[PDB]
Amino acid sequence: FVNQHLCGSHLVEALYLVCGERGFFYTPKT
Amino acid sequence: GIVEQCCTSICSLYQLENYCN
Ligand SMILES: [Zn+2]
Repeated sequence: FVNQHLCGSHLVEALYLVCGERGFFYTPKT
Repeated sequence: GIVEQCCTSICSLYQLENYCN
């Protein structure tokens, strides 16, 4: 897997790819 | 949260998976 800073929409796309059917939560003010 | 770990800093595949349901 890439070793880079993942921000904004790229971070959301990375979670969609990694999590698959599980889905994910994106909560930036955490 | 995710921004601090994966955008400000760099995350491994394992750390990104902590945000899966
Ligand atoms: Zn971009």
